Amino acid sequence: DLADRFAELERRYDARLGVYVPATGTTAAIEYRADERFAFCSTFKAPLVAAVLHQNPLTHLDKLITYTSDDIRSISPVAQQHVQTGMTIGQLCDAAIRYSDGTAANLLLADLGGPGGGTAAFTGYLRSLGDTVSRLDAEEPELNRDPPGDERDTTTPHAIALVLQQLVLGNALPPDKRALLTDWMARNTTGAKRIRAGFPADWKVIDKTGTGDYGRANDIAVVWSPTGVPYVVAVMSDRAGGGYDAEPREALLAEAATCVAGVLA
Amino acid sequence: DLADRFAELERRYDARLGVYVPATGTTAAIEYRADERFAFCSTFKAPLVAAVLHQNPLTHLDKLITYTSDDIRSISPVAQQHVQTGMTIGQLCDAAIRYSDGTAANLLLADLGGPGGGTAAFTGYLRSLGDTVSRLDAEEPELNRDPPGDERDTTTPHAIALVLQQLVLGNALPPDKRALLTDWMARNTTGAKRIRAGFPADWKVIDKTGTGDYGRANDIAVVWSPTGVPYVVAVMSDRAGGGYDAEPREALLAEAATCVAGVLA
Amino acid sequence: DLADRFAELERRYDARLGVYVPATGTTAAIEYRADERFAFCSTFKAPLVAAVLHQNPLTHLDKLITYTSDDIRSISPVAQQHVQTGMTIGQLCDAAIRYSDGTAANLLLADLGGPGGGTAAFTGYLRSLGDTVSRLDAEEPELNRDPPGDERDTTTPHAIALVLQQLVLGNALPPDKRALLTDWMARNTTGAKRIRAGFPADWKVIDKTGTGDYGRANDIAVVWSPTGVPYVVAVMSDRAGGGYDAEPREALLAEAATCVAGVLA
Amino acid sequence: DLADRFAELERRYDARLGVYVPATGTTAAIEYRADERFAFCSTFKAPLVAAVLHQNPLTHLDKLITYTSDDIRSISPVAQQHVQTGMTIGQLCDAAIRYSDGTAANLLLADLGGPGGGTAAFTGYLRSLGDTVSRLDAEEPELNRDPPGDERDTTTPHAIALVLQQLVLGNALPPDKRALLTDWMARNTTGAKRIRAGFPADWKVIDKTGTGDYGRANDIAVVWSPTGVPYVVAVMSDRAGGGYDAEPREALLAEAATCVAGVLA
Repeated sequence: DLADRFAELERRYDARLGVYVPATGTTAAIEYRADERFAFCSTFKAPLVAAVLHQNPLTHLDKLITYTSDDIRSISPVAQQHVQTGMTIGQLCDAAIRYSDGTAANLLLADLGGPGGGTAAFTGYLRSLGDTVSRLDAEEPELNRDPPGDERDTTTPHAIALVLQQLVLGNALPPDKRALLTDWMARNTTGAKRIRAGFPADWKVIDKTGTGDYGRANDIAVVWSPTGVPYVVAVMSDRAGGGYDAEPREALLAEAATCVAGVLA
Repeated sequence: DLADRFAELERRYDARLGVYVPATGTTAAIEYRADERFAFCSTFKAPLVAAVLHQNPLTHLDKLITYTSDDIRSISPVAQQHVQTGMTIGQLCDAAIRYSDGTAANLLLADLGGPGGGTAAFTGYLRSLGDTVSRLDAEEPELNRDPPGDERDTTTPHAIALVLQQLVLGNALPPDKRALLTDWMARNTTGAKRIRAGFPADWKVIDKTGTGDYGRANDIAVVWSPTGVPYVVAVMSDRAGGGYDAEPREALLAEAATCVAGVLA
Repeated sequence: DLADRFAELERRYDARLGVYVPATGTTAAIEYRADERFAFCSTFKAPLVAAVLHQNPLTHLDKLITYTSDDIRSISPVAQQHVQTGMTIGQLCDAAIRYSDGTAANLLLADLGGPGGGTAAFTGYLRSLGDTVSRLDAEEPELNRDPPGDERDTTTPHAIALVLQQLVLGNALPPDKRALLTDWMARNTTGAKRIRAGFPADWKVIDKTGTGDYGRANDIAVVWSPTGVPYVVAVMSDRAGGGYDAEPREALLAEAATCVAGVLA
Repeated sequence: DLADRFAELERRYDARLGVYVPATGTTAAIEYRADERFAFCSTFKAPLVAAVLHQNPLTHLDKLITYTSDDIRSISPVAQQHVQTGMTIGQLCDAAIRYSDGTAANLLLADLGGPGGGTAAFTGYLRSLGDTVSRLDAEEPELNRDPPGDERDTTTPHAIALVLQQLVLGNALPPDKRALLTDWMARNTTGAKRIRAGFPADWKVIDKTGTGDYGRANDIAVVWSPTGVPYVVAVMSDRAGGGYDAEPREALLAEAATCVAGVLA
């Protein structure tokens, strides 16, 4: 049916594809490799910001954080410019969502505290939303390069989608903090050629991307139909076997997102 | 199986929907009420320009055509402003396609000459392209308001798609004239809410719309995937049971375009 | 000096130019040939609708009017399509504003009643707004063809701008009927190459055009700056030297509007 | 007299405005703070692409360039997505112009080679085009945040306009390379709210923006009137007194551009 096409896309792009769209009152749940583990990559930065939002008051966003050149370890377009100034938690939230800033992610993890620099605290926060599957075990950038089959730093489309649904559409955050998360995801700058490129333009798309080694490309998104009905779309992919250096295939995520749009129309 | 969703859309918009997409080297043809007659409405203006282009050398586009206020019998956004100046044949071609100018269509028909002010010449031109089904019997605006069931001024999605395929993708025109038709269709200003609105923005869409009474709304198009594969999409609809005054539902054609887009991806 | 450029534009297009923009709380009044008479042409159809609106309850808009083929005298893109069914007064209002339908204008004049088919009733209505200068003496299409120098069927930019100002921005109509006037002008289809083409796209433009012999091209408009400040812009022009058959020059009005936009910015 | 409005805009936006429009055969040169220094910001990325095109044959564009995560030290919407793949010289030129990619600019500077990572080679190239004032001293992102008064990384409206005039309209590049620069600037995606917003839509606008700290917002452009005459428009601004964190005001540049268009009309 529809699962036969995702296979075609798996063959045509030489990737393992995972897609999950939660069921609504009007549509059935789309599942393809939904409960298989894919690496989080940078998509955890969306549940990372809401966690800082969850246990901290709004004033905590004005707290300034100072850091050194040694702390810059992953792709960090914003953090590199403020080593002299330092950045506040709210600025780190912006940078981690809207630019996938690796260093802001590592700093926000440290703000959650705990063992492993915040990995235990973050995974613990996922648990509070019913997610018993995903886990975060490393920081940036090691969390992008775990070998295929390794369960560390992984989620599944099924799990990441239900988490994202409670954060954007559900009640996991009060509306005060919820509009900050959504607005950062809405003005994302890293995801133009993924889920957003597969949906018609009169559909509104907020997303958080993830990219890593072994051809890992992810995109988690909330979409709104032109009449205003919201859907959650989890799209993950890798190309293990093509090797650690496999090039990620963004076109696969865009093609699969047009596939989803055909079902929801 | 795509027919299950189209019929659901017929029920939701209170309309009869017709869709045909020709088969390509790799994908099968999409059909839904493909061989049922729908009223041409303004979609005939696309093969009409091709007919004028076919019968005349390119310098014929400079011939100046004058008309009077009595010639303005229908919505004519460009022809209404040049009654003192007149318009050249190429200017009538521009207006008949990019603004669906009614008077420009009537003049171009008269340029084909023959019985019925050019309707016979235009219908014959369809015959020369293998179209054994379509027929144009009146001019603007009478062709938009034939009662439901009347075969006059009707085509079928199957027939209009094959005609459009030879004009844009085939060789029914030489390359110089073919690029003129394509560019006029590419810069159409009337189809933003139909097939163009159902396809992702990285798909190129050239189209010609048609609208008339009894809630008649059509859109014929050639689309190009982001990888450059061309497909022809003929979408037609009326709501004849709703009466002469029934409103066309443009969103029906955009949604049908999104269902088709999911299959072609 | 803005008066030097208008004179420049006069030589470059071989035309007489008239511009009036009422003074606001923040800007000075723009004047160029403001108190010289130009032919109404179709610009009277905007205050004509307000006259029908003023004397009649909203239910008067539902009155059906029947007419014959002898009643169609001028460019009438809409009236030609409803000779069998007829059009309601409200449809004649829509048709007169958005398509400059000459025949609908003649019927709306007859709706105002009085001697000369409503011309006496119509100028009388202008007088009720302080306009002691303008006058309408004929119906369509003769009102377009008066010799240069004749005072019949003439207004001035100063007079038509202040009238239009009371109708769109002032209190000449109650808000309910006033929103009907403003909406019809806002979706006008005949003015894309006049004032609308000379203002940036983030400026909102509602207008009513006029065209006639002796190269007569007009546009009266209300514009809104990107911050929401409204201005009234009256632009009229003819080329009485080029003769009766002189071609109207729309680019002159578009260029003249860019000079105005430069001063209001 | 155009200097009075430019003044009122400086006061209205708490900003210093710089405007230069080179003189053509019929119109005089518009100057406002024409010879004062404003920070380049990203506007130098347009002559930088022209420098790379000038010193290399067209095949040099296919050379693949690799970079590390440590090379991303500024907003790089395209370079961030190809750290594993690498990018060709032509892809960096595309990214440096159409998305203002900071990393693509730094690599393109490195392609120019020489002392200072190419900054001295870039300044030397401007010198060869007659530019006696401009200077580029740092790369991204330090060049955006020089303190007010520091002459480093500055040009002038007068100087940047004449450089741009030679690159697009003059003969500094052969037609094959010149059409490459022109097409990149024509499809820029960062300048919709600056010079492009102040000009009517029937004016063709190609531009390259620049933004930085101290409220620095620039836009350099070539515009084409509807009849096809080209003008070069240099608009630069900062708000240095408001501090390092001062917000740039894009509307100042659109408003200044509408004043310029009123004069060029």
